[PDB]
Amino acid sequence: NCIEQTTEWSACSKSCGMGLSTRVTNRNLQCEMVKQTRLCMVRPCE
Amino acid sequence: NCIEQTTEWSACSKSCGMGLSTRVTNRNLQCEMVKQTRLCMVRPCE
Ligand SMILES: [Cl-]
Ligand SMILES: [Cl-]
Ligand SMILES: [Cl-]
Ligand SMILES: [Cl-]
Ligand SMILES: [Cl-]
Ligand SMILES: [Cl-]
Ligand code: NA
Ligand code: NA
Ligand code: NA
Repeated sequence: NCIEQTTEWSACSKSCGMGLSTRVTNRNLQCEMVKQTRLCMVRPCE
Repeated sequence: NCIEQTTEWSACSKSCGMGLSTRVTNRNLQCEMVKQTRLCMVRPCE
């Protein structure tokens, strides 16, 4: 069967500049785990 | 010297189910080309 699984969006992968925030989810018709990523920036690098 | 460049979102990497669509952009403080990715679904699979 299918049991829903979605993680929280991660902290930004980099402490300065552009990094990624990542989660995983099976919220799709095949109920398979996939990754999602979004750009993030905590602060600019000096 | 920075010339803005953002490509078109690509066709979905898979013909059914969850695939990925990608583009590249330098819209960031370093003016560096970075990839962006998004889940896509053309149609459900069998
Ligand atoms: Cl569930
Ligand atoms: Cl979250
Ligand atoms: Cl993004
Ligand atoms: Cl586009
Ligand atoms: Cl996505
Ligand atoms: Cl599907
Ligand atoms: Na749940
Ligand atoms: Na959850
Ligand atoms: Na992404």
